[PDB]
Amino acid sequence: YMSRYEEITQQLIFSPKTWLITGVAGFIGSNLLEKLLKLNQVVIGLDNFSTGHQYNLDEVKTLVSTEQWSRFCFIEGDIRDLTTCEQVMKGVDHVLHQAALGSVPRSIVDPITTNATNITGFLNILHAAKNAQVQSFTYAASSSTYGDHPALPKVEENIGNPLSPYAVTKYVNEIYAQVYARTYGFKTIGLRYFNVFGRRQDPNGAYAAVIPKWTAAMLKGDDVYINGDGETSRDFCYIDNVIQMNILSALAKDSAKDNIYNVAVGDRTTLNELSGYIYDELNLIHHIKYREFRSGDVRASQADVTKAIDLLKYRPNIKIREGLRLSMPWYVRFLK
Amino acid sequence: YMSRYEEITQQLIFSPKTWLITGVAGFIGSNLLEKLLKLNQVVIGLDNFSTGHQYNLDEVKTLVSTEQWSRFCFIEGDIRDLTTCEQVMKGVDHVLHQAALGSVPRSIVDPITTNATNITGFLNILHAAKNAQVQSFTYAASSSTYGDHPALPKVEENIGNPLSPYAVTKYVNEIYAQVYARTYGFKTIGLRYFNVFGRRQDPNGAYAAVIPKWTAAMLKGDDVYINGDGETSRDFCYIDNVIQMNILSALAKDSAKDNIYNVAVGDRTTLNELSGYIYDELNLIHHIKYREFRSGDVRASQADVTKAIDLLKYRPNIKIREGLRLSMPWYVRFLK
Ligand SMILES: NC(=O)c1ccc[n+]([C@@H]2O[C@H](COP(=O)([O-])OP(=O)(O)OC[C@H]3O[C@@H](n4cnc5c(N)ncnc54)[C@H](O)[C@@H]3O)[C@@H](O)[C@H]2O)c1
Ligand SMILES: NC(=O)c1ccc[n+]([C@@H]2O[C@H](COP(=O)([O-])OP(=O)(O)OC[C@H]3O[C@@H](n4cnc5c(N)ncnc54)[C@H](O)[C@@H]3O)[C@@H](O)[C@H]2O)c1
Ligand SMILES: CC(=O)N[C@H]1[C@@H](OP(=O)(O)OP(=O)(O)OC[C@H]2O[C@@H](n3ccc(=O)[nH]c3=O)[C@H](O)[C@@H]2O)O[C@H](CO)[C@H](O)[C@@H]1O
Ligand SMILES: CC(=O)N[C@H]1[C@@H](OP(=O)(O)OP(=O)(O)OC[C@H]2O[C@@H](n3ccc(=O)[nH]c3=O)[C@H](O)[C@@H]2O)O[C@H](CO)[C@H](O)[C@@H]1O
Repeated sequence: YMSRYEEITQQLIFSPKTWLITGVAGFIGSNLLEKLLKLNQVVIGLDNFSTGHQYNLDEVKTLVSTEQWSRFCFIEGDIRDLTTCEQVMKGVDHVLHQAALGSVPRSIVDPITTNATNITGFLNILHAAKNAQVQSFTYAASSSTYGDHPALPKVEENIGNPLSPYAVTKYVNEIYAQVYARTYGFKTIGLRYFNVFGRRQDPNGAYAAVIPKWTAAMLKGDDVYINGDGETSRDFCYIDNVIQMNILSALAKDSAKDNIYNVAVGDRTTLNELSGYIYDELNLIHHIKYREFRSGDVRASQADVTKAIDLLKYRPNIKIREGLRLSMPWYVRFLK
Repeated sequence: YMSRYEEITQQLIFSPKTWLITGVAGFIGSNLLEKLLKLNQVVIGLDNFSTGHQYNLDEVKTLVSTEQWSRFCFIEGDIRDLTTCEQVMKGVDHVLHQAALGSVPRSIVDPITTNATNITGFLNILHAAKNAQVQSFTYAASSSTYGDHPALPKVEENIGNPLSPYAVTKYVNEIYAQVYARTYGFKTIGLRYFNVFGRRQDPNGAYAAVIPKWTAAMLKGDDVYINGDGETSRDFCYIDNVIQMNILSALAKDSAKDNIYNVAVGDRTTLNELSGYIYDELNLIHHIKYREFRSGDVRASQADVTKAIDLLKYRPNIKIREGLRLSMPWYVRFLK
């Protein structure tokens, strides 16, 4: 069990608060929405359906009662517009800021669009929240922020030079957050996600992350490409661990705020092994090419999550094999 | 003698190039305009007359030949618009990016707009230049990036935490720049100015810099305010030194690109001493109160300019007293 997490969720049910989820129509945002409505929370969602999907909201609506669903207010809109951000902040207690453009390659082909959404939009949401004086502000940061820094495992204090325009944006979020605390006293929590996966992670289009991409390729019978030697490694973190950290963060005591936390499992998996993992799990459910390293790619990534453990009482409970067993049926269904 | 600068300038005159100056109606941009046209360069100018002035363009036109002036194309427009940045990039060899909203206090009261001009506009200009395959790209960075770092003097590798949104913006300009060399092989020079002063630094405005502010204050018999105990200390940099460094950076040897340079004189003057220096200097042309420290003001600032002296053959020629001597009659002219 996850017990400070199980305490808090109980508390939420007994006295529901008002949550803003930006990027509510995406992977992590729709999983947050699914958990929060199942706890009877009031939830304001904001999304421009850029990379998200109206069908992600349709699926969540099939997972909760009509009464629970009636507590969700959705605004179609864009974090780049400050007014929009001020409007959705009205009466919000806790901010979970997930809206961003992901993908390192997307950011290399088009750094401008990546900047607008991840810096302008990020600062817009942050400033509006500062001004509405919400109770908490938790935002999606990134393991890419570790950069060319070689030390292993990854510890919050120790970062490198960013390796791509995407990594620049997610780092700038931490800097803006820390200057906002210093200048205004508005104390936030940044969450350095490491390679999140699970249900509703988009398998389509050029920018799919490796798990839904390879899972889909193997189901279709498409080539599976490993960019590089395949010893590149990641801390693959199943969605429920991320859902836990967001909620622990929103209800954190003040002293644990103005802090950055690695969100992961402490494990290390190469693309070669992963490929074995995806194939094996899929196969119990029933039904490869090497090429160049990808540009601006981080080489080795393994979180040290002692800090989240000690300070937020995080329990990292689902590891990659189990996470994948939980994920694959959603994929098989979704794709056929 | 500024021997390398001399030789670089003889190169330009025999083989004129096309330059873009953003921020060209402003203090530093109009001073770069003056020199470059004096070298018979072709110059494209961009400005939105936010902090800049048409009267600065009017003065430059009195200072250069008609033949020289004919090679200046002024375009009013805004670096926040990409299409505009792409347009003025056409046939550009050397990029001098000065357009931004300065002032630390302005960034604390309006972090949104500063971000747009100073992060969005900066990325817009940098991306257009990469795309147009210009020969060089030199941009205005800031000594405010040293932040809370205690060590004196300031050397480029050692910075601390930014104290203002403004410092965040200039620091992000450096990170984007280094990510462009890494990702696109597009090599930039970032210049961290330390408190530049000279002809055409604006004395009017709630955000006027200390030297034009105090000069105007003293001439009107108005109150001179010290924000602090007066022991706040700076490396005050007369404008010609900055002009020398932009020109040396634009024709830098390749190995000296993808680098950040302090741009000062290496001296240290407290606010208490400056007030006496201005007064004495003014007093030869014949005509204090303490309040609170200013929020997120850097305490103490002295540049180590060894890396410029070494890598670029920068030769700073004008220190504070002489630079005040040269500037004082400009201000008497302006305000009369
Ligand atoms: N998936 C991961 O491994 C991972 C890793 C590190 C960081 N992150 C970060 O997690 C956050 C969410 O990622 P995700 O995996 O859920 O991606 P996603 O693309 O599935 O979700 C992003 C959501 O934000 C929305 N969005 C984008 N720009 C917007 C804008 N300008 N206005 C309003 N909505 C906008 C998209 O429509 C989408 O619904 C992002 O901040 C991302 O950088 C994810
Ligand atoms: N004053 C200093 O000592 C110092 C120190 C470090 C960095 N800098 C930087 O030096 C550069 C120039 O500063 P300055 O002292 O010349 O200030 P300034 O305000 O006199 O000049 C800046 C110019 O940029 C123009 N501008 C601003 N935003 C624009 C936009 N969106 N579109 C088009 N034009 C725009 C303004 O109209 C102005 O003419 C800036 O990057 C500033 O941040 C200055
Ligand atoms: C360690 C790190 O920086 N992680 C960040 C980075 O994820 P990654 O860029 O690491 O996410 P990803 O799933 O896109 O790639 C993982 C790895 O698998 C490789 N690959 C991918 C597809 C393929 O067909 N074949 C293949 O080999 C890819 O080159 C990379 O080495 O960006 C994400 C947002 O987008 C998150 O911010 C992550 O925190
Ligand atoms: C050390 C530092 O970070 N310098 C940067 C900072 O300059 P500064 O903000 O230091 O420039 P400034 O002239 O505005 O301020 C100079 C100093 O004088 C003080 N003061 C100012 C006005 C007054 O009426 N009385 C008074 O005492 C002020 O509080 C500060 O301590 O920002 C600039 C852009 O805006 C440049 O980036 C400089 O590189």
